[PDB]
Order: sequence, then C-alpha cells, then structure tokens
Amino acid sequence: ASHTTLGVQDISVTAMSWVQKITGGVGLVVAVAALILIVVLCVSFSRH
Amino acid sequence: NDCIFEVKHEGKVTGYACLVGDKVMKPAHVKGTIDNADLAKLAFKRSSKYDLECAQIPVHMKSDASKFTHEKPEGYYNWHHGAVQYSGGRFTIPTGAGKPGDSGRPIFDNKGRVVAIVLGGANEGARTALSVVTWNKDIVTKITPEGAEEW
Amino acid sequence: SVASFVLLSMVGVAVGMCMCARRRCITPYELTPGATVPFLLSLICCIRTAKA
Repeated sequence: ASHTTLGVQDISVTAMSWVQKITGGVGLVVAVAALILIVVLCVSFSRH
Repeated sequence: NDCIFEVKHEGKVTGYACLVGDKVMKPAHVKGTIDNADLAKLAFKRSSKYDLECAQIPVHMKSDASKFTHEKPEGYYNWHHGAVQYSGGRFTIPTGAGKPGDSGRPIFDNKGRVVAIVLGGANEGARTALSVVTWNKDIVTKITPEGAEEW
Repeated sequence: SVASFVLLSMVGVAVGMCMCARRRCITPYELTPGATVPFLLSLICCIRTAKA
C-alpha cells in the first residue's frame, strides 16, 4: 500500500534530540578555541 | 672583549649575537649559523611578529655567562664602536657612523650590563635612529622606527 | 562515520588552537633574557609551576 512510499529525510522519535546534543557537543569548545586565537592575536595590537 | 662574544658565518657578517641570562640570542632575520662548533647544534624557534629565534644557553657557560638588566636612564651607553648616547628615550648615533653587519648587537650600560639589542636604523638629518628589541621588566618588545635598514 | 568525521573534524580545530597555544606560550617567553614567570605559565600549566 502506497503510504509505504517514504523518502530519506524522515524523523526519529528522539534522535533529533540526540543530534541536538551532538551538534551542541564539542562545537562550543572549539568556538572558545577560536575566541582565544582572536585573543592571542592581540599581543600588542589593542589600545594605542 | 669586556664580555663581548660574537657570531660569524661563511664569510658573511651575521650581525652580532651574544649569550645573555639564560639564552644565546639569535635574530630571525639573520641567516647562517654561529662560527663556533658547540653553539652550532641547538634548536631555535621563530617569531615573525618580533623576528627572533629562541636558542638556549648551554650549561658549559656556567662560569661564562653575561649579566644584564632592564634599567633605562638616559645618557651615554658604551658599545663596541664607542658611545651611543641613549637620551630622550633615543639611542641615536651621529648619522651613518655604524657599519652594516651589526644586527643583534649588544649595547650595555655604563658598567657592563646589556641593555638593548639593535636591528635597524634610519635618518632624517645628522641623527640616525635605530630599531631595537628590548625587554621591559624582562618582557620583550620589538620597536621599529620608520626606515630601518638591516645591519 | 560522518559522526566520527565531525569529531575528528572538531578537535582538529582545537588541536590547531593547542598548536597556537604552545606557539603563544613562547610568544611572551621567546628569547626573554630572564624568562621570568610569576603567572606566565601558572595559567597555561604546561611547565614551570612554582610551589602551590
């Protein structure tokens, strides 16, 4: 029966929350890493 | 030789480089190596933002170190070609009197303690100023006035 | 495997930072003629820790 015709962008019961946990996983800490790259670029570049 | 020790290489004059404190100095714009053998093996680390190469004093110069300070009053400061009167915050020479082949050169105080390390120089008169890396309370900073030609 | 990809992506940025971290440990420390450290490495905590 033709309701069986499903695509590939389908939806889990809970793994949307799990990929919320993983996408909000270690991306924040490397954003902090990029931030302190911006910090250490200012060894003498700030206040004149 | 008050406490004056040198760098040479292959025929070209590599400026000057002496040990001081804990590190034998090496400016990053200097190409070549030391004339001596024992110094010619250790590691460096480059600094583009300040143009340095980190290089450690070996323990064999325990009885052969060289003291220094970071005290900058004005007046006369003796160097291996006479006197630079570091005055007005300005370590000028009468124009042109120095020789190229002097990158990294130890200027000392009035009694033999290293004060600064020169890299470049320029002139708008009878007044050649210099481009110098220093260490305020042992915190190193490169200072480049406009027009610094390599010594 | 894409999951493994993103973690082997992500910490790469972090370890690139760690590269720069060590490249900015020496940036206050390079040919520093006394190489003095009150707190210069008490906050990185790689080497040269005083008592307490």
